[PDB]
Amino acid sequence: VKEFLAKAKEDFLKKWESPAQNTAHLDQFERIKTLGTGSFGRVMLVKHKETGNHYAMKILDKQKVVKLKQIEHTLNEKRILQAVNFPFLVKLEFSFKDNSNLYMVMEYVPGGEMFSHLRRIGRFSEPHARFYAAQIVLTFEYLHSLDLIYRDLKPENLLIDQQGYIQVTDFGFAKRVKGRTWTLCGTPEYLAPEIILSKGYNKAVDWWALGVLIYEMAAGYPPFFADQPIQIYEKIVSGKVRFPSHFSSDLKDLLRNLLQVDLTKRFGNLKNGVNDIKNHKWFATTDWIAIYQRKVEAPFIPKFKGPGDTSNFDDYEEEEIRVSINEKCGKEFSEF
Amino acid sequence: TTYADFIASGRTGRRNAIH
Ligand SMILES: N[C@H](C(=O)N/N=C/c1ccc(O)c(Br)c1)c1ccccc1
Repeated sequence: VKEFLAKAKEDFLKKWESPAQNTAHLDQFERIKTLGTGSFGRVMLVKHKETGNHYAMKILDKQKVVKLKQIEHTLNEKRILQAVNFPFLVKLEFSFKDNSNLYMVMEYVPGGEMFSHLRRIGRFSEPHARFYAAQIVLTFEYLHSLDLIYRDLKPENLLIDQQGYIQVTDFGFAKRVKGRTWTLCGTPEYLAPEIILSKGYNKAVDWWALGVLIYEMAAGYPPFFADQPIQIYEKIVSGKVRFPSHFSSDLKDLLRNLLQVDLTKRFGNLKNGVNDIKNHKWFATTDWIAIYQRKVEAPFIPKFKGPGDTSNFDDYEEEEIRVSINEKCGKEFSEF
Repeated sequence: TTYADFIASGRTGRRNAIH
């Protein structure tokens, strides 16, 4: 493992220092359907004309990125995404830009969002939730070893592949940082107290977020919720967590250690690092190497009724992709 | 129940990031 990560870091650093750029163009893709939207863009299912492969194409409007002050985050996203490689990270296949937009063309994950499956089914069983959580634990072990903080874990950003394994997407808040950082970003339900309190923070925020995710998966609702974000923040800072009566004692113990306001005590962040999590009793039945190797039988296999099928995704209003005849924000996105 | 409270809340749909 120490050996594996060392080699992983070597690979990452070469790509980090010499990013891939301009590796395709828009007309090589046929636009099929909108798979999702966000504040400054959308993700579309596309077909690559020369191979017939399907991809998910994230299209970000440069002007909207600038208005929302997300230029540096967007540059982070692409630079980091093109440099990483892990079984549970969605792969970036191509990227390019035109007068209007930035494009990131990623592997297509046909099983849909965990969010969709979780809301419909209500909640996952503990073994089911454990299976997904293990994969997140390994992914965060990988990312953090590269000095990356992920900062946007939630079921909306986790996709389920044809084999029932998870694929993490959305590196919009990912950041390579050795010290501590201060940006107030993420999703309200998932924010660690130190982010809310403007303390400056580190990778431990990802481990808190993992606690929120596990809780949400197993309960069917997050540990801290309300109608308005301000009310959510108040609950988080109080930190009083209540668990459903059906949560096992082991699960509760793990969650009390992840949803731990005290940074000297939060799991993931101590002397033993990720091992405090990997060796916790709730994970006793988990074969970490088999998980990594994808040799474990998934608890749930998405229904796939053909290639390019999209029945696992919600329908979104389809809008025209317009490319201005003038270059927008060229200087801001020069490195993209 | 907490579940009923969640389901009746305004945050059971996809949640936006704060920027
Ligand atoms: N948060 C949204 C996001 O990153 N979706 N990623 C989806 C995705 C990625 C790869 C896939 O194979 C599939 Br299928 C879906 C988003 C962020 C910014 C603008 C619009 C949407």
